Amino acid sequence: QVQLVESGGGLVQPGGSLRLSCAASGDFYCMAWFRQAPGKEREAVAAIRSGGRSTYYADSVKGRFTISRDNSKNTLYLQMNSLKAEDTAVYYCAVGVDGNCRNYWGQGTLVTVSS
Amino acid sequence: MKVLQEPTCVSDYMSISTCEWKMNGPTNCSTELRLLYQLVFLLSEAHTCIPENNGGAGCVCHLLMDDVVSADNYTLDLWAGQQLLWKGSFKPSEHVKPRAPGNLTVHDTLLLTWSNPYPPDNYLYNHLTYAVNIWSENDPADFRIYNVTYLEPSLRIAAGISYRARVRAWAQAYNTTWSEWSPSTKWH
Ligand SMILES: *[C@@H]1O[C@H](CO)[C@@H](O[C@@H]2O[C@H](CO)[C@@H](O)[C@H](O)[C@H]2NC(C)=O)[C@H](O)[C@H]1NC(C)=O
Ligand SMILES: *[C@@H]1O[C@H](CO)[C@@H](O)[C@H](O)[C@H]1NC(C)=O
Repeated sequence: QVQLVESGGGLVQPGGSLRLSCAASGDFYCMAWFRQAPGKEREAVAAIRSGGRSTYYADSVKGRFTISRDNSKNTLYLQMNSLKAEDTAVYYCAVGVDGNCRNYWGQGTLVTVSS
Repeated sequence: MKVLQEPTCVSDYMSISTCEWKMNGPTNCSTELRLLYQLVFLLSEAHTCIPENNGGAGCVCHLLMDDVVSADNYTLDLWAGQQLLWKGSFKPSEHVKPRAPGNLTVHDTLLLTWSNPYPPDNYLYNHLTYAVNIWSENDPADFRIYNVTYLEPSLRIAAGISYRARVRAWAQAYNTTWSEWSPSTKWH
């Protein structure tokens, strides 16, 4: 069983930047992030292939956010710039081996784009 | 108007998954038949293949897989304007059909050489097993098959007659369909 522990969230001034980090004990085929806001269900913000070489972002975040993972130890990243106030949510990093990266989730970390 | 033969596809396992099917009666697949293929992720994107007419009543398609691995799975939706005719799945990794070798020429010992149909990072490059057919152009009865698998796609032999040669390969570990034989070069 694979734990997932996010980090790097917190308060960000809008128009600024914010780099998210979520470590996984092992590597995975599917890796994606999921933003979930007050009353708003968790939406797929950014995804990444098995062998990578193909990034998938939500229309609300395309060209804005970037998803990645480091070498050796694998850690899902959700790099974010120009964060809009309506992005305020607990983003969850989730992993998978088929279809949707829904093998694990490991809770998440709250992103609050201040006023 | 109705696909009699369920569609079937093989994948070159780098970029192209070629498909074909058969309807009942003549159909210009390009004018109307719409094939919609998408992979299986979360922000999946829509790709539409423009089909063609292989026979009077049958059709052919060519999906474009930018980079494909062992855990890829496509949703193949054949449309008729606004009438769905067929829905299915496709796994490019079980039905692999490699590319044809090329650049085949000839250089005591006699030298044959060709290109690997794929770059080294591609998985098929590591367990490819070339097979080269040498048949005499003057003597059609004279023919020989040469098994190759060296990373350098070439062959050496040193057996008055005039012979031809053509090579086909296939990735062994992936259980692929024998690729198309390379163009047939000629010499003495
Ligand atoms: C060279 O390749 C040919 C394939 O064309 C091999 O011939 C096959 O051999 C297997 C057994 O090894 C048979 O089951 C097949 O029926 C044969 N097919 C044909 C078309 O001959 C041949 O054995 C290979 N030779 C070497 C030395 O590798
Ligand atoms: C993936 O392949 C499985 C196994 O056949 C199938 O159940 C599933 O529907 C496929 N995914 C699609 C068609 O999106």
